[PDB]
Amino acid sequence: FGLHPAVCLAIRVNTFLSCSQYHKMYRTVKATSGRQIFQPLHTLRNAEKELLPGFHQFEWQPALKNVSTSWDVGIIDGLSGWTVSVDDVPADTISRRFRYDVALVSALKDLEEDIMEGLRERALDDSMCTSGFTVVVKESCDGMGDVSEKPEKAVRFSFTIMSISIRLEGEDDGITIFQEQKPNSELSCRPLCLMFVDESDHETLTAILGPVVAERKAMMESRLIISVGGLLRSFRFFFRGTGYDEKMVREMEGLEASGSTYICTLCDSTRAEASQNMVLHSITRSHDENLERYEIWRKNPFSESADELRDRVKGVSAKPFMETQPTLDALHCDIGNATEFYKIFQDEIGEVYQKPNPSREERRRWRSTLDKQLRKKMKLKPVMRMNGNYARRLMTREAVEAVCELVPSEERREALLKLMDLYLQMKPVWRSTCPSRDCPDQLCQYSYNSQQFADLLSSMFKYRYDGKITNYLHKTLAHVPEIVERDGSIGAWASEGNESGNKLFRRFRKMNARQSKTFELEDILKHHWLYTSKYLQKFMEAH
Amino acid sequence: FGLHPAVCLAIRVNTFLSCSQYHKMYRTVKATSGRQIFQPLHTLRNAEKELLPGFHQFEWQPALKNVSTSWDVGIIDGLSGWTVSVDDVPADTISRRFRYDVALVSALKDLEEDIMEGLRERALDDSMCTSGFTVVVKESCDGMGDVSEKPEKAVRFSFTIMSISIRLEGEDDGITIFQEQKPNSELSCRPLCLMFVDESDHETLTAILGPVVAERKAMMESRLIISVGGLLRSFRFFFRGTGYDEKMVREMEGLEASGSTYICTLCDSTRAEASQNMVLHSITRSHDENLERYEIWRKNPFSESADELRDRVKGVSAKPFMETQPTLDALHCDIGNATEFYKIFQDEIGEVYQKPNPSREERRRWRSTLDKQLRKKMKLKPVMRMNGNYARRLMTREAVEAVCELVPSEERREALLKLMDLYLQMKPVWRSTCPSRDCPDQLCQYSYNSQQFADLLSSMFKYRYDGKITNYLHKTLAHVPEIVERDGSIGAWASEGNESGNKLFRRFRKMNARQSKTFELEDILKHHWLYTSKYLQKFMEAH
Amino acid sequence: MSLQPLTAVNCGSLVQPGFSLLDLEGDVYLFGQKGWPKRSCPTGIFGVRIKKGELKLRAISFSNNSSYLPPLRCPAIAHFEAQDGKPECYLIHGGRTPNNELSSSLYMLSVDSRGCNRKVTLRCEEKELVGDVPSARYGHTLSVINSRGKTACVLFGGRSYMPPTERTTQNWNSVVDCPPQVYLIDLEFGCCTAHTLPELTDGQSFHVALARQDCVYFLGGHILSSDCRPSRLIRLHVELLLGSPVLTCTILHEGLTITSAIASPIGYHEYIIFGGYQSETQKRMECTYVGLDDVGVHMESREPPQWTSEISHSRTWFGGSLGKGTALVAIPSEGNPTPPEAYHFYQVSFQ
Amino acid sequence: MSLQPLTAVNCGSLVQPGFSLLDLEGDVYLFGQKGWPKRSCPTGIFGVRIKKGELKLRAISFSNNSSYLPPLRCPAIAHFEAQDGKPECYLIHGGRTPNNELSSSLYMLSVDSRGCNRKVTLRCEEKELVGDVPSARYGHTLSVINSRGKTACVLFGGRSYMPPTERTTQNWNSVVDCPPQVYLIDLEFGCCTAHTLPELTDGQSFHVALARQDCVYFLGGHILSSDCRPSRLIRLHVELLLGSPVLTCTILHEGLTITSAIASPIGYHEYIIFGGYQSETQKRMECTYVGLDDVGVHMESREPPQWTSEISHSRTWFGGSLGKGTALVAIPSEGNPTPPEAYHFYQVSFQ
DNA sequence: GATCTGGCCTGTCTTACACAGTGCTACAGACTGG
DNA sequence: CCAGTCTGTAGCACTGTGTAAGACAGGCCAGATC
DNA sequence: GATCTGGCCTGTCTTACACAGTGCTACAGACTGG
DNA sequence: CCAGTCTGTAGCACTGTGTAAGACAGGCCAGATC
Ligand SMILES: [Ca+2]
Ligand SMILES: [Ca+2]
Ligand SMILES: [Ca+2]
Ligand SMILES: [Ca+2]
Ligand SMILES: [Zn+2]
Ligand SMILES: [Zn+2]
Repeated sequence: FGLHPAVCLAIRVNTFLSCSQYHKMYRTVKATSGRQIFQPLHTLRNAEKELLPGFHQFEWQPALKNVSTSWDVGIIDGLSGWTVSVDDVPADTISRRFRYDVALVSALKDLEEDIMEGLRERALDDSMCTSGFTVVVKESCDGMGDVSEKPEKAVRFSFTIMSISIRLEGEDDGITIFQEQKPNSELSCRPLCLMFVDESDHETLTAILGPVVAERKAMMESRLIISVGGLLRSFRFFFRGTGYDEKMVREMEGLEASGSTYICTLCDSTRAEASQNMVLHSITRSHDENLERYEIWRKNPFSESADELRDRVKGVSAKPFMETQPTLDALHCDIGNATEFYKIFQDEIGEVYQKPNPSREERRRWRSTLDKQLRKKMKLKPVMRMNGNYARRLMTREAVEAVCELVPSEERREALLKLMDLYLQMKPVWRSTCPSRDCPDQLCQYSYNSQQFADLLSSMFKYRYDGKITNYLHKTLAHVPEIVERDGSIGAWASEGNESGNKLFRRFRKMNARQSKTFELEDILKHHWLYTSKYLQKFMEAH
Repeated sequence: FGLHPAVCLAIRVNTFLSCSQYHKMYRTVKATSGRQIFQPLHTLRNAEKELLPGFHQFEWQPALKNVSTSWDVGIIDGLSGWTVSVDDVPADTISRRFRYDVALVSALKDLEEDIMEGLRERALDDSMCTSGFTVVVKESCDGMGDVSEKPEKAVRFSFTIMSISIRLEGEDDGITIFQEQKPNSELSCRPLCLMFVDESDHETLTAILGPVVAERKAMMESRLIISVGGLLRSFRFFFRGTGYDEKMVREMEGLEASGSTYICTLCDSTRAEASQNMVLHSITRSHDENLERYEIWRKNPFSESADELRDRVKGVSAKPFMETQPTLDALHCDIGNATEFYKIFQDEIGEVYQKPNPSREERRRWRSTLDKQLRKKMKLKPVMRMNGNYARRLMTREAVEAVCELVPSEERREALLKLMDLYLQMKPVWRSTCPSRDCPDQLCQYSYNSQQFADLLSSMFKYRYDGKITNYLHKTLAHVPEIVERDGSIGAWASEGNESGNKLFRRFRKMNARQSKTFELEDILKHHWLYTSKYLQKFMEAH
Repeated sequence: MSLQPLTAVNCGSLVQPGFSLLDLEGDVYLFGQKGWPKRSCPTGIFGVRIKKGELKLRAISFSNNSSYLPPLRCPAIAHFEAQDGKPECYLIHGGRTPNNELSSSLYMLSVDSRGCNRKVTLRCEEKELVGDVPSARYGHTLSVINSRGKTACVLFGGRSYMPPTERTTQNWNSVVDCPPQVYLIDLEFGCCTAHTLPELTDGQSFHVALARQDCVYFLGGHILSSDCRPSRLIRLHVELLLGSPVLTCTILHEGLTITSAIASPIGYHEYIIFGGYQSETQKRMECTYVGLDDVGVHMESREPPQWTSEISHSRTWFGGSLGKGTALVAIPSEGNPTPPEAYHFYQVSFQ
Repeated sequence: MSLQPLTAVNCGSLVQPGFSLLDLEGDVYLFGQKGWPKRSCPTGIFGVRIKKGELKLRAISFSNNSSYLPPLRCPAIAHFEAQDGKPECYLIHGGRTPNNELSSSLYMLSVDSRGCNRKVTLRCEEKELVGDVPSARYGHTLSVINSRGKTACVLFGGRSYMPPTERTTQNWNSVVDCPPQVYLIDLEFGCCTAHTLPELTDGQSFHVALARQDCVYFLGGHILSSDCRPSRLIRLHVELLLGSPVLTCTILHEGLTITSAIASPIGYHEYIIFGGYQSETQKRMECTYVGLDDVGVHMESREPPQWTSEISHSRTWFGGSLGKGTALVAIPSEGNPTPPEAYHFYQVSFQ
């Protein structure tokens, strides 16, 4: 059998194969055995041309806000036409990207297969499902450091279709047509913009991302018209932007960073007012009200002093410009909790509420004997930082009864036992893929579980939490049930997705670049987008 | 219809494909279309096991000199058992290699196809061609610098089967059974030893190469018994070692290096005695007499002074240890001649025999006006060294009449015209692949052409060649007819072959290493040997 | 006319190619830091001291009744000269924020109290502009004037983004010169009044201005439209014949073909011009001197100090006027390793 | 007992971990350069000067009647003490050439004339060895003796390559200790005589020796066979009761467990031992002192000077004895970049 | 009215960790022929 | 039904690369003082 | 008898050049249907 | 028999990487000298 040209494109991209190499091996297998097993080069590229964005004609109702209507543009030069005159801020920065709209329609046409399969399964009619569509889009931006070559930093903006549901025609609080099953695996994290800048400087980052932001702020208004399965249908869109680490969350949101005194990203509590009472707070922070607060800072309509207004406005000091859902990142989410139980135990080996002034060395003694201790029982070598593996293995009731062995009193043992027990009861409530289905039991108990945890910390270990509270802990104790109810999960929006993409990017720089930085980006982006299309994974079945 | 496993191995190696990548693409093409187009992994490696050295049982008549008879050893650790005891010279140096004999028999059994084809063509019988075989082996060693990775120098010893002829049973001055047609193309330059050392230091280089040298010195004595085409047959061997640049030729030969006063590697002439009379010399230098001369130096059996013995022995100062055919290298062979005609012209623009003392600047003036001149007519940008391309294009009668344009006198013009004419008459005599066939006309004239050239240099331009002669020029004017008659060609032994192989080695280190320097060299050597076997090129036909 | 290579002791990652230097009451103030105001300096304005070639920066504080300012990057500064009512002030409008948006909101900066111990207090009153407001833009120029006897401000020039009809997300960073309608800004109230003149052929950008005794002179600037930097010096004469601000103009013969210049006032009306860029590719290397009176500009070519080879062989460079013939210039340090304070500073002084 | 870090002014790529220092007539001579003799030094022997921590090397010349020597690497040196016939000499045999082959030919090195101007003349007479010849080997030891009253040489120890039967091109760099038959070399003529002793249990390697008044003491060395470095000090007493050189020996109690030692003579028979390596992995760091007389060795542990950090934390190191308590040691400089003179030198002296 | 130091805050370097690829290897698991 | 025989996949041994979590210092401000 | 300088010579840096790879592109050639 | 049409192969534009041919310099030695 001759082989499907799409399969050949996938087998060139899905395994990082070169282009010359592919041609040489194709000529080999051609000349050897009597058959055209792999399609030739030019026809493979031609067969690819409809997978990239910029091929499927579409319509928009109404016309978009300040967005040209052309539907065939490919890779736009990211500079967006900087007047190169060297008297202004330089036109140096190199970047390449698609247009948001066209990339989205390309991905949607890709997913046409699964949307039609879901319409078949749900047994919904076809002449009656042309309007009520609802697509959730999870975006994610990050900085990638030190591209490995002998052009150091980079930023990569990537979005992912999270869930598509139907609306026609009743109340339909939810009719899940397609819920992506691997929202973290980089196999589905579509790049949309690449920029050879550094994550830090707010100038060039905003200067290049601006157009994408305008696309976002224009697109949530109108609705989309796309011909799929022979029927032209209308789509809506929600943009639950989550894919940011805390630092970028603040930089986009305007608050100072990072070791601030306005810890929470959702409430308005400072260090103390949350340290004292932990688990009693409500979600307040919003994007629009953060704009409002920034206005109240800039105009200072009450003539208060510097620190006076800084307190009145809750640290808002810079005009935010990218609406971000302030959701906890379940990826780390525990290094703080882990090292905090670590400090609890390093202050349990020595009696800390009877010796509240250790030396530079007595804590060294207690941690070192704790380290040899947990090497004895749990076989955990000394580490520098609470990475994921050590965090998982240490935060166990086994190691808790192991740290019981060296603490003299027998009431502290039971206290830390109950603490670790409630904490393990409450961890998978947030790390689950969907606690609405995996384990809603601990979710319904999470409020009371967390309150007992807070009461135990405030009655037993408040020797340290008078006015001090580690950042992660506030969000993990106060808002978690609220967040889970607000979204439906926590782990199902981790930035880590785009994080796993990082490898791919640098890998694609080593084997498929042009290479000359005007074209190098363009080609890396093209190959990435090829590698992350549901179509060319459906052909790599590998049963 | 499945594919030949040998073809699949070739298509994994002949295009630098990885190992994981190959498996992934194989699983893809398997699961997609109904057939097993590429063999699986373990059976491919199993099918390869007979291509590497160390598979075909062979015999040696008689038993070799101090060489263990075992015939199945694979990749030997190169150090050959250095006593790791720290007090001695360190056992650090890392190297890997085959055994000379086993690698040779592997390559021969590879070439079994063409040897049987040649026995078919020449119409020779089969029951009467079991003894008289004659294999010529061209070896080549060199240093490769700065392996490019995130272990700086390296040395690579490679041999190549040059020509195999028959001996049964008459006089048979030559019965060419197989004459390799690309004796320089890296596609046939088989690596045999690799060492992570530096080219310079004689110590470790000799320390590791020693065993190979002892092998070769033992191998020219006996004969080889190998079963090919069902018949077991006996082979002889000649080793025309040529693959060395001048510097290594000296280091192995013992003479000082490099800008010595004993220029020639064949005669005994110094700068002067060859400068006065150029083209009247006879090839003298030999390996055994160089050993003898080194003995005469060491014992100093005539109590002569330092310089007096240094003159009596013709620069022999170090015990040579690797018999090397003293052959001209056709690769550069002209950069000296090129820059020498360049100096001729830079001293013709000025009148040099009337102004034998130019300034630091007058020569700058003359070269610069010559450069603008040849930019006007021959379109040759100023360069800093006489590379290959500039040497080809400049050494032309056109550029010679172009340099006529600025020289005032009209007799010097005709002199340099005849000079360049004879030089072009004599260049392809040596750069040919086989002047016995390509152009023997100029070969029969080469003695007379060279003498006219020498007479013209001594009558016209001897203002510079009183006692000065560029190294290359002596070998190009004195022994070229002698050399061509000695071997049959000049270009057909250029080291450049292994030189091209260099750009392979780095490549293999970048995509196929293990990598950890114990196994890294093993893997690189294995893949190189796979890539240079006539068998797996016969399968990459590519008509 | 001499240079001394300075050094960045600390606080060096805080100067960007577009910035401003406010010269008033001794010490000078840096304005327009890169990135939003940190916690170390909740205002953003810096104080800058120069001590034996060392360039130190200290954190200014603010008043209580004042507003807080976003660090505009390439705005138009105007020394509202010391006089009634509250001397002495700086008018700032409007530049573009560290998010690529523009102000359209002029600010009045003044000093309040001191010291006690080498300390200052500043205030930044947002002053509303009514009208007939001017559009937000960057690179234009403001300049104070005073005539019989009213004190007003003349504003002209400047690029902007495309007006929000064809502003497309493939041209969302292209710029075009604002329409040349000079604005007149009355400080109290902000009754801005725009006017036009048939001599305003095309609005230019980055064109240093000089106002004296109700007569103003605009020197050479940059123009994107014709892509030429014209040599036509411009003069304009305004007069508040209440209730009408009647304005006229005049082209003159010679106007230097330079853009992005650093003007240092030495005398009462003596201005030494270092100048940034002559052509669109090679920056200028020489200097200039300009007097002015009711006659006009008196040109001169003063002594061009020999710049180091490093500065002369660099593509771009910028800086500000320390005032009183002293001025600071800076070059992007091109080489490894990026410090990352990749801006080397030179202090340059007249005579 | 103090160290000074020296430096390589020039000619630094010419010292290799195996080398020798000939101490005679003031200045000392370096011997055993890496790589064959260049043109700059047609002999190979160098003269070494130490001047305010600087280590300079100059090119010695030779006689006319003498042979020319291949730069052996780790040979056995023997100070043929100043006496009849032609004082004072060095006996060198036999090491291994810069091609991995061995000499089996002893050389006598002597001085001829001087200066005129800070110049020397040397001679290297190849002295034939008849017999009963010794086998070529490296790391063994030669020493001079004088017994009633004949001056002879005792030679013992040493590794070699496998004898050329099982010498295979997979073992062509393996070594095995020579058979322990001590040799006696008569200097003229070379009527060498082999002898054995039933206390010569196993021939060792790199074992520093000390000969005095026709009685010799062999200290600890290395052995590959048992892979142990035994502590059994050896003594042996030879006597030429013509026409028979009758020899006996004796094991003694204490012999230091060190190999590759640097012995400096200070007194008439006082030898300070720096020592290279205690165990097969960690080199020794301390020092030792050894007197000797007709009683035997008198041991002592003198003051071990504090070494620097890098010399103590390095794997290997070597050197020679400058003579008169002065000695040179060197460490392979391990770090980026390789100079390529990657051997740092320290001068170390007693008292 | 003018000057120095402990507190602490934060921007800077560094180093333990995860983990990426790569060939080789061994186990389990599943086909297929008796 | 059962064994042999294949085959896919997981796991091992190894350095090299990014990361960012802590080491930290030092420098300004408040404090403590001249 | 002892000390410095042009000659030259060779070990060290450096920089013009060749070329490696990569994807994109255009022509030439060879098949294949009329 | 010839047009169309595909396909392979050559060539283009770009920077990174090794080489080694010359720049050189300085340092010793001979000479030139104190
Ligand atoms: Ca990241
Ligand atoms: Ca981050
Ligand atoms: Ca070479
Ligand atoms: Ca080479
Ligand atoms: Zn909160
Ligand atoms: Zn010759």
